[PDB]
Amino acid sequence: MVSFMTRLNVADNTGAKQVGIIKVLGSTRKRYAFLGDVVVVSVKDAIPSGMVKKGQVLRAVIVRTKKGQQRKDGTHLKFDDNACVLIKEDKSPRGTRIFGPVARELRERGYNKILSLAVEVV
Amino acid sequence: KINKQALIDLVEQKQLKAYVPEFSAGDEVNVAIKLKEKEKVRIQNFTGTVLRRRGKGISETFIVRKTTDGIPIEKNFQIHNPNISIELKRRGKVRRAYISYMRERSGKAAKIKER
Amino acid sequence: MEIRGIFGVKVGMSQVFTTNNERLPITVIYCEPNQVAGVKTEAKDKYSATLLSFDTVENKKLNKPQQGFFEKNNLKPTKHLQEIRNMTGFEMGQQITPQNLFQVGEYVDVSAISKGRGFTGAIKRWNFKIGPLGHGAGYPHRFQGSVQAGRGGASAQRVFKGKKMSGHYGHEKVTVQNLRIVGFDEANMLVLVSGAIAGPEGGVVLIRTAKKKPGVVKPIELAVQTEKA
Amino acid sequence: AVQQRRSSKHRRDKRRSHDALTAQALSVCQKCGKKKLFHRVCSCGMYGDLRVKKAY
Amino acid sequence: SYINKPGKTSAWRVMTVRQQVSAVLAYGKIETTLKKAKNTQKRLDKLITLAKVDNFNNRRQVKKWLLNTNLFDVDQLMDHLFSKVAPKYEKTPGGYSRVLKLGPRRGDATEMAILQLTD
RNA sequence: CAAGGAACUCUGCAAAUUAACCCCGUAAGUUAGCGAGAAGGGGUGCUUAUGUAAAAGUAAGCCGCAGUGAAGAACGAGGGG
RNA sequence: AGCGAAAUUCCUAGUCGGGUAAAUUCCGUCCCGCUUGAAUGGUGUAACCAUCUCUUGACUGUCUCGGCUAUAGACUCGGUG
RNA sequence: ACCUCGAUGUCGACUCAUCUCAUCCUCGAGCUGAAGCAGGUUCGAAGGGUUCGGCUGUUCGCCGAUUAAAGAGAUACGUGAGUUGGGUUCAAACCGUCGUGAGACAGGUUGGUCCCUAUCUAUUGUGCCCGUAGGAAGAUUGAAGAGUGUUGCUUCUAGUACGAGAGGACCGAAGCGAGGACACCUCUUAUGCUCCAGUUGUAGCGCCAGCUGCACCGCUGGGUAGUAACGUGUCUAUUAGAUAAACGCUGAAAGCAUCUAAGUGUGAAACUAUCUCAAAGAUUAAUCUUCCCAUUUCGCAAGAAAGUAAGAGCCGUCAAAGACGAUGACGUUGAUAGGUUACAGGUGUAAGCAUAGUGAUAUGUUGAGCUGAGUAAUACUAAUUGCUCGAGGACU
Repeated sequence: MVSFMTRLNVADNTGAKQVGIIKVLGSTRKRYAFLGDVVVVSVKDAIPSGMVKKGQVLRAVIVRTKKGQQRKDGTHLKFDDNACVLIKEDKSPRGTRIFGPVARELRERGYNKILSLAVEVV
Repeated sequence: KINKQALIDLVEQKQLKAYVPEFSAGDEVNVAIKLKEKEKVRIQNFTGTVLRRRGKGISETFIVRKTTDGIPIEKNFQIHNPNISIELKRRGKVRRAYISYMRERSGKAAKIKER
Repeated sequence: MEIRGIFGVKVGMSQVFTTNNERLPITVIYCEPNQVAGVKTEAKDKYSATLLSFDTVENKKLNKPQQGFFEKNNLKPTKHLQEIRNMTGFEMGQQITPQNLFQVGEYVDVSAISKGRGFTGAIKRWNFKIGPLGHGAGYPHRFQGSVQAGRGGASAQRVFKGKKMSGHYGHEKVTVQNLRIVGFDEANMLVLVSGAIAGPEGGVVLIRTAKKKPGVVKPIELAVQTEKA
Repeated sequence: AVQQRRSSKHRRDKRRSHDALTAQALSVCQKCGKKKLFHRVCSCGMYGDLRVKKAY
Repeated sequence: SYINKPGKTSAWRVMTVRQQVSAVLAYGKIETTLKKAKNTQKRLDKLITLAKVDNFNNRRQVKKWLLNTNLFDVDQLMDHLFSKVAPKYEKTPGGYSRVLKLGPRRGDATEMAILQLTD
């Protein structure tokens, strides 16, 4: 249940804490976001000593949802937070350390560089 | 002819497991999933504690929650679903068959065990 | 072409576990070998179809005109009689096994009468959206919107025919395609189908051959239990 | 909103045509001479023909 | 809406149900609106079913479903019930009471009906 | 009422958020009176005992999912006119 | 003198920096200021306003996205109207 | 300077959208100063769709981000007998100016009351009488239309053609989709107020325990059937015909040549179908099947009088129905509803007993206890020892 301007966390080795969704890609009025989706984000909370600064428009992939989502198998993985990683306009991220396991519900979408550094592949 | 609705259970007698390990919401367990990678069905041991156990025959599922990398993660698992191996290491003592507060009352991860 | 038809009653709706780690929600439809009551012919009736009789009742109770016809035809008393086109591959007064009509894994379509929702709202009948309730925007919030198109004797002057408005919802014989056949039960004449069957429990449900993917037949494997102590 | 023009006697009578009522029900009670309507008690202290109350 | 009648919500209906089952246990016949008898029949049958056993736990359970009258007290009604009415209906599987449709009420022409019971 | 959380909107209208008691801590400005319940945190239960004219408080044990367990209880900060 | 896009500035949404991912609103500034201006008073000005406006932590069905439980109606029945 | 000023209420914001094309994308075709790609260009082309956020009361407009695109008009600058008045255009007050003065500003500034019990037509659903020609019951053809005709990304072919180099397709196939609509509540949620559990005080049940009235259902955690989506399944494809533009063959006038004149074709997200709805009041009154019978005997033309052997209605139980109506089932040989019994399932070790602890409390009794709607058997109860209409075929 993530949408535009949903202030969401980041759990990767960067200098930011909270960012905001600006557009979830897809058909007009997506208005929903779940694991594996690629979104455009505006930085709203970042330390001045980080790799990126506040207000920079960048590309992120959400990896945690407090609501969770349903696997095709029927095993609904539910988190307690909403976090995302930041990518450098490709299938590779920009952080250098992942804090917490990453599920397999988004492995089929690609982005294998993120899952290779994941704490655990759920 | 008149319907019985017991036939609903009757048609389900072909995808049942006879191990039937009974547990409670608040049990210290590990559920291992036999998940194919591409080849290599690997055994992912999902340890944790039970939160809810409710359903109707085949629809009986459960929720198992643990903390990994300082992140509390909870997942639903279906009992009758294959590739599911359940083990219980300590039978807890819970006053109710559901613990919603445990989602937030993560303190005192060890629970009182039944006698 | 030659689309076959079978009848049943929605006696349940549950989930059935399939291979490749997929859960398939499954509706349960109890069926019974139907009896042929009429055979329309391309020559005799300018079209070939089958008036199938189903929902058998006791010989004690039936419409005496219809029951007298049934005895005259030497058939058995059933409650309902309905026609199906292109299903003209058998004879009069014959019990039909679903096995002879469809496969256990192919694709079909299902017609059913929708559940009665009574006096519904246009917000739910047409699935519309209501704006903000803040700033004290008056008492009425659930209405049909603006019915004004034009006024005066020059532009529209009226409400036009074919306007989305509320009323009785449900009780409509509709059809939904592309529902997987999953399970058979010849011991008790019952079927296990994918999807969500329209209408409540106990209603009459017709199942026909898929209209646009008839030749497409891919079976669904059963997730056998790894049960081993 | 309000009525613009007054109606007519014939038109209002045609409208009121649906205000007419239909016939009631009437059953027969044997022991107590009375035509009581169906699925009702009898004033002679009975329901149908089964005595259950006082004769009132 | 603003200040108006408080209504006759389900709590009031069930309170009247307790009142009326107490009354019918006191007398054995109650004349009132049919619809209320239709709802209270199930609860009355359940109370009769619980009245056969006469166990202190069941006494405590039924304690929550009586009231105080002038003909008898709650204890008096309970002991009279458990003494004589309990073995009276121990041979039939339900249907201990019958509702018979009376004539319409004078006031609002409400369909009157009498709940009664006998062996 | 699952999640987001002013993004709807002329504008947090409204609603929600805060409350009552005890214990810490509370700044700028200040004309010394205020600001101050500032900003912010912890506890309020049961039984025994220590305790007093009465308490308050404290020690031990007792758990509930939660103990002004129901009730009624300021949301706050900054800038500008 | 003082102040000076101000309750005043048409141009104007003036420029500039902050604000804001993005702000015809906001904050200070730039002084040729259509038509500012010193008791038909001018500037700082403590506190305060059921004063107005902007931002902010929390906060929520305002919204995202609507739905259900009970009633009083809306419907039915009898009386009245 | 007009039918209208004894009254046609507006700017905007939310809702409802519709139609059209001077088409924006998706569809197709042609030319190029069209190597490819990306294009420009002209037309046929209206089926679907064409964003979000900040500011302005501002529609508009500016800026940022995003898709293939963020097209344009009209419907009283549509849309209060659908909501709001933010501005606007009552007095009230100030600032700058003007009039000396009441005051005014096509200046700003602050707030500053939007009435309605639906008569009719149209319009969305559902009934009553009649018709449909002896009466009754089913099954239809289809007369007529209506809904619906969105679409992106990735991969392969293939870095292939092309291109020299960078660069980089066309055709087709597969997968992933999103959005909206349809369907259901089994997977996730909530709700579920006569369901369960823990829990607070107060007033009482004489007292302890246990209880009920009140406190949003007292609070809290849930939850049976059900309800809804935020839960999960389908759908957008494919194809025939007439085809528009367009591309054509033969072929004259015009001995050449020419898609047109005769003949012979291809080819569009549009159209007639195939997907779905629905149906003879389709008076255009249709078709097929089934049942009932002609109880001696009349009238201005035949049954005055026995009005069915068939069915329906009145009344009750009800639900898969359901504002009422009406739908469907059952009506004593009846499982239709309720109750009994048992079970599923939910809540969660009941009360009380015993042991331990001074008391709280811990353990066994006990997964016990309870459970509105889920399931089954059960006539135990209610559906009656009931009434009405109801046939001789009017005529070719």
